[PDB]
Amino acid sequence: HMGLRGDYFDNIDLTNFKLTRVDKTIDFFWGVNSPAKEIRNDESYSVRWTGKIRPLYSEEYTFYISRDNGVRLWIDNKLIIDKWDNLVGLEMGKIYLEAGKLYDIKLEYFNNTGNGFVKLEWSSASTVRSIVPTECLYPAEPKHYGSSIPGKGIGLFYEYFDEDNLTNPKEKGIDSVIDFNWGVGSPSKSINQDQKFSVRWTGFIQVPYDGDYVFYVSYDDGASLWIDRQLLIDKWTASEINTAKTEAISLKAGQRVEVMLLYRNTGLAGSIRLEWEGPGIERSVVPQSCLYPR
Ligand SMILES: [Ca+2]
Ligand SMILES: [Ca+2]
Ligand SMILES: [Ca+2]
Ligand SMILES: [Ca+2]
Repeated sequence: HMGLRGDYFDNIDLTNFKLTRVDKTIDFFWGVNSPAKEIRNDESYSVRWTGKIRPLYSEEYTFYISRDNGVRLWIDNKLIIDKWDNLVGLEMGKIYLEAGKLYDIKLEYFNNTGNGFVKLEWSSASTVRSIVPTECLYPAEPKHYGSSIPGKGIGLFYEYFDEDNLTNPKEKGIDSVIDFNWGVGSPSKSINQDQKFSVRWTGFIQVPYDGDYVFYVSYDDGASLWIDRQLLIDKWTASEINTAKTEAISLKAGQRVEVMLLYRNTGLAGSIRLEWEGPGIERSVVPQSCLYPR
């Protein structure tokens, strides 16, 4: 097989996996739209490509990247282009390689609003500058993503607001999990891209195992968490990047815990994650399987 394995993530930071596929070459121009139907069309996404690269010659290779936005490129486990930033780069790194030998390649990429593109070229004394071609790329095996916790959940209900104070609603729906890092983007193109917006998630968490749980909310820059109509985390005006947690709560398998999670961005970047720890559950995003909208 030819190409590299692309793992596509719904956030700017290589979190919240939505799709793996084999891409024949790294040569993408996405405009302001998503790379794939599985990735929310909100202008905040990221990709990791992994596999092997086979040069034809025993020569110093130059790798060229065109990027919007950030890229990191490792060849033979050496980071040769380290450009994980919000600029637009039209980037080089050099490395000596041996003819016919297979080398590791890893390329990480993000889009943080606006246009998204990434193109990988190479040259050497005997290699005319070109897109790195498919016949020189071999895809990695898929890495598994996703929780082992079973259950019939489908997500929480969401309401997206154009103001930072839970007003001017623009969209509603279901979010599979609460694991978001939009950078300076909004949760949907229906929400103006001004870094001042808010979200209400509602529904129920159905508990998988008898024992004690702690909920963690990591936010930029305000959040409040209601559990069974008790306000357990009151950080609405915290205007900071931080994490907060509940006390331990004894819960039973099958118990339905009513949840209301309020979130806001008031400027610059925005992110929010709902995690838990529990019996047999290391601190981790509360999974879709345990989230219900009603
Ligand atoms: Ca996104
Ligand atoms: Ca961009
Ligand atoms: Ca706004
Ligand atoms: Ca912020």
